[PDB]
Amino acid sequence: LAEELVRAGTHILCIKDMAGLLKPTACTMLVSSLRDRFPDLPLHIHTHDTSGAGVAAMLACAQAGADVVDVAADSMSGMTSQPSMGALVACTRGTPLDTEVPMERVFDYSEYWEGARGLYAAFDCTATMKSGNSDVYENEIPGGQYTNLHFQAHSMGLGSKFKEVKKAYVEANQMLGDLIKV
Amino acid sequence: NRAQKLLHYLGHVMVNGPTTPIPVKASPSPTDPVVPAVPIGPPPAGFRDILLREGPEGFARAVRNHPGLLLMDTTFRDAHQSLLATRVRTHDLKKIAPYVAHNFSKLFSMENWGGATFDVAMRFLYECPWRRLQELRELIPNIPFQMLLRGANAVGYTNYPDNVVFKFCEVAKENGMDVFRVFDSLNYLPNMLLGMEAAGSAGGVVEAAISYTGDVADPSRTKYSLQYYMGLAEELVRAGTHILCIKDMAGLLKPTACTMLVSSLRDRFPDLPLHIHTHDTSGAGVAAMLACAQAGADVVDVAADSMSGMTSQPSMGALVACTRGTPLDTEVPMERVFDYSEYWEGARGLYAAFDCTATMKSGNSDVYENEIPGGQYTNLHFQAHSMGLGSKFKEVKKAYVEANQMLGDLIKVTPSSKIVGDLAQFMVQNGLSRAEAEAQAEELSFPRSVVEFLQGYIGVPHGGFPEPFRSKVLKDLPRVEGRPGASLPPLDLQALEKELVDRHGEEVTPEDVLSAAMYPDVFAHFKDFTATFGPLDSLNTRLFLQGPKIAEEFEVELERGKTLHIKALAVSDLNRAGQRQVFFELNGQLRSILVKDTQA
Repeated sequence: LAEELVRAGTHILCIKDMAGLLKPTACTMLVSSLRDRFPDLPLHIHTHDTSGAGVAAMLACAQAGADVVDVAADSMSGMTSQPSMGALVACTRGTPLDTEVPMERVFDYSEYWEGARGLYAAFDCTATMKSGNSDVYENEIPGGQYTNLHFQAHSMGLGSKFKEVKKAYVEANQMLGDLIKV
Repeated sequence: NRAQKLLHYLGHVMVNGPTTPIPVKASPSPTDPVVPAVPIGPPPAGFRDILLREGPEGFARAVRNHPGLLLMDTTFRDAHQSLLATRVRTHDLKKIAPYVAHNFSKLFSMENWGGATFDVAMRFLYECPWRRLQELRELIPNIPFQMLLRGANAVGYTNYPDNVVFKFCEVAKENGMDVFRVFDSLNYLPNMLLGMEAAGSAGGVVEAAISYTGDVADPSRTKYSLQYYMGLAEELVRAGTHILCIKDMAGLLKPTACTMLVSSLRDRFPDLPLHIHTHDTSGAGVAAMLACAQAGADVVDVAADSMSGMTSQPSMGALVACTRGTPLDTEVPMERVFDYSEYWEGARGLYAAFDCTATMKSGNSDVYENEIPGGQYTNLHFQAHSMGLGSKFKEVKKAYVEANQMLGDLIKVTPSSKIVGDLAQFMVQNGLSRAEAEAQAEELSFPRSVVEFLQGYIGVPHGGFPEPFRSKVLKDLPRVEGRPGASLPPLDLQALEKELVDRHGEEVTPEDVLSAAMYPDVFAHFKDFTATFGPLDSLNTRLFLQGPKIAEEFEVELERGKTLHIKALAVSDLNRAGQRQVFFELNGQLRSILVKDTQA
């Protein structure tokens, strides 16, 4: 895939993850196998911290040779979204990654978004979903299609026992074969 | 007889509404969580048998020698302490205990008691933790248990004689519990010595811990640095502890800093088992946590996925899953983790009227400047939302760091945390500033706890008291120096035991004696409520908090002796200056009880 993409002439190549299925060893060896042949081609990593370990794979990918990474607001983070930006900008004190971005900016951004999030409480997932779950490596549901999928079933009711929905989704994919699901 | 008092309580709660305080008014959703089945046979064996046979030294050595990282569960204690107001009933834990027993067999231990647990068990809630441990331990003869035990003060806020703390530890061991975690608010050596010697005289595993604060990587922050921590470790090991731990109730751990700390302690102490505790409040728990346990480590602390994130411990699912292509694989069936997480997700909706989730959304940073413990942080947050609002919680935090700093750069644990919080409350609702207030500190009448700490009761900090502030505030009061555990006049147990057995009849137990010994007044309230309402804790959480609604059926099993069903019929009207009555039907006969309204 990488050779034909490079042959196409893509300026910057990116690795895409909706379900946030990135693990440290897997990503580091993958980014090695990418950067080995392409010293001048920048890399981009995007993932969702639905499983609860997005930051671990994020640091693994960054140390493996990544250059650009996706992130969300600190108070907007966790659960199913990107790993918290405060943790990323903080955890790089002496590590050669060297962000050099003040903590106060993240603090003010997080507090503003925390204050604003209360306005949309009539359809907020936090009213329904308490925390992100590791029910992803066996369900591979994309982050943006998972929130309302759970939320309609729980809010309209009778969809609280959502297991049978996750029970059927895997073999629904299996009928079509193991398919790239975006 | 016995159900009559239960009828009185239910009538009272339906006529008057909720009894225990409620921060924000909301209705818990009527969904009953389901528990996945487990085999009926005995649960697979774990660390408890190893400790029973091999002994504490061999136990610690084997934990060191295991060819893989080990796991310790703290969902039962710290998860709800941080998120909720630790208002979880033992009824909630009973329906999940067999699941963990039969599934989670490789867990190192489990944490069940904590700092702001025993006090709240009688102050706001109405439950006895002693019988909670008594029921929990017999149901799990597989995993050793762990409490949060402070050195000088047993569970309360003030120091106690040596003998009473010794009795506390020995009876806690004799109840069937195995391992004690020993620490204190500030790393005052005699406190750890008292705790460890009490644990050793009890004959159980001694586990001391060191509070961690600041960052070792920064050369600017070296007032208490790596050499200081290793010196503390040398002192503790010279005292003699089976296992050493590093605790981060504020979740300030960072990957490479704690990695090099772990290296610098493991190379010096290859045979020494390690333990680590942290909270996800920073948002970098799993990354630093794995990169830090990669080096020489023994046990790790995790929480349920449903109560992960926010300000609690790392999710066990993430740690299990990310460690597949690694020699230190977790070896955990992962659908079991999924079932555990979904159970706790269903059970978390029960306490909907009060929750950190309702207050604040997904945890946040600023703990690197607040270092507030998670439970205390959430408690202060929702209290500031309750009396004030979310906007008035903002200045409390900037006042919190001022209150901490003016008392020196001291470790903030439950005692010190409550001290700094109360002083910050003085700071805020007294409407006073920094410079003018602290320029003249003699005249200010600080609350009882501030005078207690500045008087040196709870202990003298390793850094030392602030001489000008102490001289200004104390003025002319007796000051206790040295170790006030012995310096303060010891009391006798038999005197109070006679007093209470005469005041409340023969029905007295030594655990009740200790509980009254901390705070007699809350025990008086508890004993009065038990007398008027009889036995409890056989009710549903909805039954305890909301109770039956008009015309609905439910079953309650109080004792093994009899089985009783309940149905809600109707309510009378007010007749005698606000005195309501209710008509209810029992199995085979109707019963009618008068209930006094409270608006008279």
